Amino acid sequence: SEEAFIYEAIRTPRGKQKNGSLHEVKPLSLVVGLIDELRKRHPDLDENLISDVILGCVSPVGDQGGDIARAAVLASGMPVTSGGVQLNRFCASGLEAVNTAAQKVRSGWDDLVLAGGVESMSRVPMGSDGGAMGLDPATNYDVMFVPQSIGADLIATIEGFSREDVDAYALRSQQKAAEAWSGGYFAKSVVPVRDQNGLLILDHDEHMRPDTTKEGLAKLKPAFEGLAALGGFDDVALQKYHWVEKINHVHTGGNSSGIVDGAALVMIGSAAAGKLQGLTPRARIVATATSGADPTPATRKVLDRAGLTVDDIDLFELNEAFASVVLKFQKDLNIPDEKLNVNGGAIAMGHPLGATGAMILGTMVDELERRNARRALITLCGMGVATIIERV
Amino acid sequence: SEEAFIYEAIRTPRGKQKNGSLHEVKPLSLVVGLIDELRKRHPDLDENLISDVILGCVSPVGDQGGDIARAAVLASGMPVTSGGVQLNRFCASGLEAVNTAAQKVRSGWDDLVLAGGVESMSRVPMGSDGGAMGLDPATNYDVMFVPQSIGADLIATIEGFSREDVDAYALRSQQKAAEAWSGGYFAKSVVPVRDQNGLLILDHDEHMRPDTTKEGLAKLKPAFEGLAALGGFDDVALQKYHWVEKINHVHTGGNSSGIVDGAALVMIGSAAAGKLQGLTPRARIVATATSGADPVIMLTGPTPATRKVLDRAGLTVDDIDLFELNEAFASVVLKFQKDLNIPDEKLNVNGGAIAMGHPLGATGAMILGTMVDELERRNARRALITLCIGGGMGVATIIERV
Amino acid sequence: SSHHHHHHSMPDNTIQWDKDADGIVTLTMDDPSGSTNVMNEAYIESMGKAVDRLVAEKDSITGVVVASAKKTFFAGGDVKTMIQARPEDAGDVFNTVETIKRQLRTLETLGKPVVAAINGAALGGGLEIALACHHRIAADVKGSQLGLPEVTLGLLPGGGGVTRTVRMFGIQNAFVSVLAQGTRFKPAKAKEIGLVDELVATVEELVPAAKAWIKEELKANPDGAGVQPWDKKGYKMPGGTPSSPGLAAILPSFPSNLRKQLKGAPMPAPRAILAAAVEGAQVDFDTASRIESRYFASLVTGQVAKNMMQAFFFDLQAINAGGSRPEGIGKTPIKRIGVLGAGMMGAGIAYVSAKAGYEVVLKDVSLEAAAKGKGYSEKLEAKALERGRTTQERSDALLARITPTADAADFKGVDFVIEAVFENQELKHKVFGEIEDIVEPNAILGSNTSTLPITGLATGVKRQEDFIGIHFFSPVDKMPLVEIIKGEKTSDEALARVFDYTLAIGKTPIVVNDSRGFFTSRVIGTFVNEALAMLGEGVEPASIEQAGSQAGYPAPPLQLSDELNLELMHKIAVATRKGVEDAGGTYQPHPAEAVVEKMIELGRSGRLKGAGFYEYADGKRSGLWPGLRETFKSGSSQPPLQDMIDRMLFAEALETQKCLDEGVLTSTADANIGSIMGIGFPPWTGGSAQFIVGYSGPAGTGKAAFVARARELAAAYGDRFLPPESLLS
Ligand SMILES: CC(C)(COP(=O)(O)OP(=O)(O)OC[C@H]1O[C@@H](n2cnc3c(N)ncnc32)[C@H](O)[C@@H]1OP(=O)(O)O)[C@@H](O)C(=O)NCCC(=O)NCCS
Ligand SMILES: CC(C)(COP(=O)(O)OP(=O)(O)OC[C@H]1O[C@@H](n2cnc3c(N)ncnc32)[C@H](O)[C@@H]1OP(=O)(O)O)[C@@H](O)C(=O)NCCC(=O)NCCS
Ligand SMILES: CC(C)(COP(=O)(O)OP(=O)(O)OC[C@H]1O[C@@H](n2cnc3c(N)ncnc32)[C@H](O)[C@@H]1OP(=O)(O)O)[C@@H](O)C(=O)NCCC(=O)NCCS
Repeated sequence: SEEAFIYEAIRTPRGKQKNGSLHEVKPLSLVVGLIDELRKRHPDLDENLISDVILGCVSPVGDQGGDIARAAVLASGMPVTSGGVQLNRFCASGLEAVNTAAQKVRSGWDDLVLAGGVESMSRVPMGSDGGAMGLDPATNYDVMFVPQSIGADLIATIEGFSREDVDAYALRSQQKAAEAWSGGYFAKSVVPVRDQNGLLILDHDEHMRPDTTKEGLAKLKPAFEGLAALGGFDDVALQKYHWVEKINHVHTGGNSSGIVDGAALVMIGSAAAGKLQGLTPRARIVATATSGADPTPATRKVLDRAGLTVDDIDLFELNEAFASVVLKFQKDLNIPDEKLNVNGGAIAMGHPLGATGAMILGTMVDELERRNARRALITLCGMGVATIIERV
Repeated sequence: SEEAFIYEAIRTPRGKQKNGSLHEVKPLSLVVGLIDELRKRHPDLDENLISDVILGCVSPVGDQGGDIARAAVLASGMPVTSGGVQLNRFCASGLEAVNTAAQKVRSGWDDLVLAGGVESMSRVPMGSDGGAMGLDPATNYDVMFVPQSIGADLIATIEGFSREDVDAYALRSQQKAAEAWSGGYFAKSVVPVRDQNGLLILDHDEHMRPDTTKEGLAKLKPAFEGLAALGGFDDVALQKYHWVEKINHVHTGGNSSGIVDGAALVMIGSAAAGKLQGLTPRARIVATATSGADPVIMLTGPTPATRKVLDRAGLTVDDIDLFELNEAFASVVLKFQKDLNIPDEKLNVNGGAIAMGHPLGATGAMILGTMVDELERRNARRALITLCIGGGMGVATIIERV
Repeated sequence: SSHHHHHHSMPDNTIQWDKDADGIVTLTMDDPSGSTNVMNEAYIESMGKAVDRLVAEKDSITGVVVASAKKTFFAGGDVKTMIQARPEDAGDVFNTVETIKRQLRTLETLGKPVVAAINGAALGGGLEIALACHHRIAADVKGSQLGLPEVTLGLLPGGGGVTRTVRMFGIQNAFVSVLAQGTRFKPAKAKEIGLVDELVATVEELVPAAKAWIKEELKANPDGAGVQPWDKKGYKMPGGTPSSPGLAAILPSFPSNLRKQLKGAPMPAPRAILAAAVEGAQVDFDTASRIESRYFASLVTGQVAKNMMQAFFFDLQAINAGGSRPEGIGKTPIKRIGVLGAGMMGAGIAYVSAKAGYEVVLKDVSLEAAAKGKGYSEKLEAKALERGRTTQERSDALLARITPTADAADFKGVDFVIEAVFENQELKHKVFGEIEDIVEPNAILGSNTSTLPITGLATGVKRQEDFIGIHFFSPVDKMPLVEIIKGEKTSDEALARVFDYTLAIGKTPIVVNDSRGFFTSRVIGTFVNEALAMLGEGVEPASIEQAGSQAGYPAPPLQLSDELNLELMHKIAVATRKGVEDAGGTYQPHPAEAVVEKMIELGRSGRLKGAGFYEYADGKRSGLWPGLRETFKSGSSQPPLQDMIDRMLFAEALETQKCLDEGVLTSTADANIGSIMGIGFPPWTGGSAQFIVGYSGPAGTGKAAFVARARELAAAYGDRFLPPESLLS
């Protein structure tokens, strides 16, 4: 029915895990900081029209428990009718929040919705929420639980990606990320984090290593062979993929996504909601999809749902969880290398689990305007979520 | 654009907290048992058409963490393409999952979706996930955090509901919940819980006390006076509501929602999806809404949301045949009834959480399926489902029988 | 609620009541229907009465002592009853263990100290009775054992063993040390890990030391008397609960490490034990105990438990009770043993014979080779010395019984010969001919041959009544089966002398009639041939090895096909072809034979040559041969994994049925134990004969389902999978 438009898409810088700048900042404060920035960019915005606040969070415990989206509404002083809901779809929680917000606007039963995510992995580590897929032996034994890292090493083994192939993409991400910061591409979207006094805490993605060299990446040791041996997940993965003899462990801390803290916010609304509040639409949600692969289909599904092909997309944005996953995605769909993660990715700047989806979405909204391009496709990785946006 | 239909709506029996039957059953098993029931009801269902599984869970920690919806997909043997997302909007998480699934179906970007919730409060007590609104002093001090318990007693104090009035509604819920069970109203919806051997674990709502009398309710102690003194939440509430001198603590364990374990599942899809899979639509989602009221009172949220969903569907109170509001506290239902002038024969006709229990994340989907069956049993047309939420939120849904 | 099995309107009593002047009750279990105490219906009723009596007289009782009048303390559950439990009997099985544990829980929460007087074996349910007590005293006597070995029978400790061991040691320790493998400890080792608290010299001190401990416990610790550590308010589980941050970090690796150890084999007992332990640690003791009952009921009603109870209880006891041994012969002690050949077989036979305590003469062609054979025993003892298994004085006497030599006259005074030379009928005639006169007149002449018939080998010795086949399996120090082949001129006296010798060295014997291939070598050939045939058909070598491991074999077939030399498999192929062509018939070559010659042509004939299906460097195996995929066009055939698994299991099961039809095997008990302990048939099947009557799949269960599945395999992979007429009707 109604068309969903993106009016704002901001995010915080990503602070590193060890000796990080955002470790002293509560994750609730990361969201309130972005809410106050939206107020500064639109001082005469009737927040009573904001009907929901959807935040993705993969470890909603401790500082991230108790519906952190509702805490953000009350702490920031938003109207008590603005709702607030937390959801969790693992790494795709950030994009699922935006997709859900867009779907709630199409239904007509919601008008103006805030969406995004938050993850303070230095304060609330991954796995702090527990679960059944790992802490219930009967379920773990049956579903054959395997960490994503071993699956990444397995993909590089099946598809034939060498240690130098994944390290080549890691160098590619660090360069394109540094070039994007030096060119000022992120100047208007990355909102520096400050304390209650106004003092600067962080204003850049401090996980980046822009001086990364190909020889330095070769010196790093495989980081996911002490878990595959002591945990025995290698043998578990090969019990299903019985035609593979040995798993080639090629992923290190330099070619994988980084543990960081961050948050993002996207303001999705209808056409009438923007005209009533004087907001200029920056992009338009074309279609969304959800699928899964063998334990790319979500990307193919959103393309058929929007009546498009791979050639019709100007910019592809896939989360750099692991280098082998991107090389696989590029090889399966034959993606032109000059269209894939043009401003770097999680390998260089980090991967805040609950917020990554809304971060890489707002990255394409800016890059579409900077290049004056039309369409962009954002996807995240055994589930999968894909979204297509179009410049307005 | 598209129209969302309810094809199935099942739930587990609610096992009580102390010496509960479901205390040994993991909350993941409760959801799988409901997924297996849908398979038995439709053995030729092409599960590849199911694009997402949305479950509500207020305390997603321990046995309920790590996206329990995705765990239910993998553990039950569903396709890996079937999605799986957990959400948390406090008490209305179960109804928010249903509303979200309906909106994903209307958008045309989803065709067949499972929705519901699960809460094993005996294994995962509420508050286990923590949160800044309670554990962080900076925001707790500013938002003036007060538990739902005190806000309920504050409602009765302002609205003038006596201890006998709230206990009168508690007696009404026990009587109507007993008649519904003895009348066979819950025969097809309540799916008994069994172990890996097929042995019976629970087939009825344990929390019910059908022999409840008004004399027994009057002997109960006010349950929320220990939080009022040791915590000081009485003084915090009266700082915002300064025209009230004293709070009349009228709510006990007999007129408040019970702490139970349970899960619910709802199958929602489009008309084309039901025709492809040979499914008969039972009801149609008319409209949904979200709003709320003051955070300190915390429980007056559903009234602005109920009005919002009536205006969105062009309906009024006279157009609705059945009203279903969660019985979190007796004063909340009595205020909702007085504000909108709800006829007593239309409100919570088959009991509520006071008698049967309130499994937080699943209660929204449980009472949604209760109205789908009662509209079909009475051959009525419309029903309005609403739940009060923590922090002062509210979610409402209007369904129409097909 | 009731301590009894029935509550509506007569077994014999097994417990003797005795209350002393101090108020200490002594419960003495003494089942008059047998020689051991077992959780039968009589025990449940007897213990039900005693527990009801302890409650009715609690004002005059100060302590309880649980003892036994048998040589063993308590032998565990009633296997003869559990094996008959159908899936529809899950309710009766659940209520039975719930009633058994309700009695122990009342004995445990009595408010009075309870001491266990362990006078011998406390296995399975027996240890669970002791674990319900507050203090355990064991008599350090010869033959005493303690443990929870129900995992070896496809079950789990369903009488509180899982719930209490986790409460005492934590999830990780209780599972690894006690539960997962069901190891049996001696009283010295039992006190070290914590299953036993105190030890005494003799059994007469048990009851006095029990009453002495009760008297001291009441005076020293009056408040905590009769209260287990987990029945206290400040109880903290060792290693933490699953909600603890430390344990929750390594907890996801527990099911994966179990799949790594089990190699994906369909064995549900370790999975159920691990699940019951973790799930139980999240709830209170009583709820945890009920979860333990539900997992126990799922295993007993299952088929895998019935297969293991058939093999490792009934079939194994029938063998240990002279089932295959002759009936009239007596005993003949052995003085000095003579081993011919110093290879891995001959050196292994010398070690196990010296480890038992016999004098061994190890003869080879040269003194250099005979010393290198004794060095096999030295490097096993040197490894056992640094690990702490044996002592220095006992290891020096072990090697002192092994006398390496090269002269044939050193066999003077040998009454038991075990030949282990090269597989050649003319050579075995030559080696036996040199010594048949030097040895004692009434001496056993054993031949460790693999395929050559014993009838033909006996023509090289004068007294053929004392000539017999004694087939060991490499490595001899680990493999516990000895296949005793009975020739046509082999007497019954020599059959018993080798039978008693096999029991003397600590191994399990089976009796097999003479036939080319016997039973082990013939059946194990069909298993390796199916894999080699799959390799020739184009199946990925990694999938073939996975199919073998997930089937339940201790070694994947291609890896096993290298330990066995491909030159030997080529010689057996010519022998079978010669026996049919020269008799006036057309030979049907197995498709695996073509793969054997292709590997020999390439110069890869196994680990002995240093190259085979795997690559070998410095003796250590590492990786499949990369040229193996290009040689056989691997990847062009991708059959289902279960089809590969079933092709290996059915090839052995059908061939085992043929050995029973032709009279090669006398009983199915020998077929099961022989397949499990000899050729490594998966224990979850209960043997290659039990696999037919206990088959389970998507089609069904039983012999009918085995036949239908065999025909499904025969329609797509060849008529060799057709069931014999002995299985049809
Ligand atoms: C980041 C991760 C790979 C582990 O990284 P780590 O090893 O702890 O990180 P470090 O930054 O310490 O990297 C290790 C080393 O490589 C170095 N290094 C990292 N990137 C480098 C680069 N580009 N150039 C040079 N050196 C580099 C580090 O400086 C460090 O050196 P050191 O060990 O001497 O200090 C892992 O935690 C992760 O994020 N995996 C994916 C998680 C995921 O996707 N979860 C799923 C959520 S649903
Ligand atoms: C799913 C996907 C990621 C798999 O990647 P892929 O490269 O196509 O994987 P394949 O299925 O070819 O399997 C890879 C290899 O494993 C082999 N293999 C798989 N199972 C095997 C088995 N049992 N034995 C031996 N080899 C096996 C294949 O033959 C292939 O070998 P090859 O690469 O040498 O030819 C990719 O195919 C994809 O994205 N497909 C789209 C799915 C789709 O249409 N979704 C619907 C959206 S609406
Ligand atoms: C459930 C709640 C009332 C606490 O109850 P409680 O104090 O534990 O009390 P119980 O339910 O165990 O009942 C206590 C007594 O009431 C009695 N009782 C309860 N209902 C009765 C009835 N109908 N007739 C007679 N006696 C009754 C019980 O028999 C018991 O007697 P006892 O104390 O002698 O054993 C309170 O925690 C609650 O309402 N929580 C829900 C919060 C909510 O609605 N939402 C939170 C969202 S964040």
